Amino acid sequence: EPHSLRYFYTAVSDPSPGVPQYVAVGYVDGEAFTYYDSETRRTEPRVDWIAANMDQQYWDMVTEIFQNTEQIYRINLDTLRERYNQSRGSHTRQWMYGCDLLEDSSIRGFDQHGYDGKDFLTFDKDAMTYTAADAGAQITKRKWEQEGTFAERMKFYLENTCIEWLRKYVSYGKDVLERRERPEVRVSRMEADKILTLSCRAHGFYPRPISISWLKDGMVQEQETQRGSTVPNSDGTYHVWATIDVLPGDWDKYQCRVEHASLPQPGLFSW
Amino acid sequence: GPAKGIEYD
Amino acid sequence: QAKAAPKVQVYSRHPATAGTENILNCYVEGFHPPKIDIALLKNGEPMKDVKYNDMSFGDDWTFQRLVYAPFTPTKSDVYTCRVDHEAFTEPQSFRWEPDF
Repeated sequence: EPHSLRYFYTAVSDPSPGVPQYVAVGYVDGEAFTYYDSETRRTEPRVDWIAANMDQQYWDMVTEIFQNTEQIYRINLDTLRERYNQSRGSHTRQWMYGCDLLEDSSIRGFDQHGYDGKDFLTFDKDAMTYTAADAGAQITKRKWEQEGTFAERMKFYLENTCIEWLRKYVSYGKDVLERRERPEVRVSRMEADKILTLSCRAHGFYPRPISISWLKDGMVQEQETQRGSTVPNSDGTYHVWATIDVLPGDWDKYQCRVEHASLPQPGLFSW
Repeated sequence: GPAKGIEYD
Repeated sequence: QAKAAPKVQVYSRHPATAGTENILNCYVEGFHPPKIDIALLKNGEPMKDVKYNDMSFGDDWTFQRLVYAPFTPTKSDVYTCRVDHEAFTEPQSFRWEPDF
């Protein structure tokens, strides 16, 4: 029962292959559901359940918000280049925001801005205030918090409008988002010298959370286990690996343990 | 649905 | 700009079997700026029919991208993901370990 709505905006001064001038991607529970960029100038669905529940006026409505924000972010790039006294070139303005709906029905808000790869303004939940990273950011903090109402409008959006959208979205995507797919697990031997490396690979699982560990006669070997980060497949499932080096004559003692929402009991897998 | 009325930096 | 170098994983959609169609994945994360070239190579040559998911980023501002293509691995063929990014001093190649 955790749920999230998130928007990621990336605006560059220097478009490049695969990098339009402005891109806005929306995500529900970590899965893309809407996409906009400055080259198409339209918002496209990225999953079937949003295309089936939204009419034309929804797509027109979010599209004109993205087109307008695109326009504002082109001005931001000029403003910030001059403010930091930079030369024309490669520059990136980024915004990530949205809301979480937690187990206990409490909510959380995210609102953070980056410029040229560094923190610019970060909303701090305890201070109820944007943290400026530098004197450049302080100017914008003043514009938003003191010289106008923007900071309060964002607060309202994050705590109300965003949640209302999230509730709608989870109800249209309930089947896709709460599905389960089992990993195909294989333990492989990798090449090494005087040492036997075992590699446990779990393919195609959903949802994302997983525990993959190595046991020796039933005992976790956390100290000796290296594990990669969880990474996506093209179909919305995930992938992870974990390796351990062992004494060749101990081969029979090791099992890979996979605990996952799709598996009634944790699976044990052997070379 | 995204936030609207975005203010300039 | 805050130049951050990509980290790369190369992996197949399913546990691989020589002669059986599969999907090759190259996941590139942790890079900044967003400009990047990611190529899937069969024996050093760009593969047919490569697709690209939506560039996203994480809360340290660095970007992430999945690149993927159908492939039918054999014992003789060598598959790599080659990443050309300005945080590197040269393009970086990452070999798919078949694990048959």
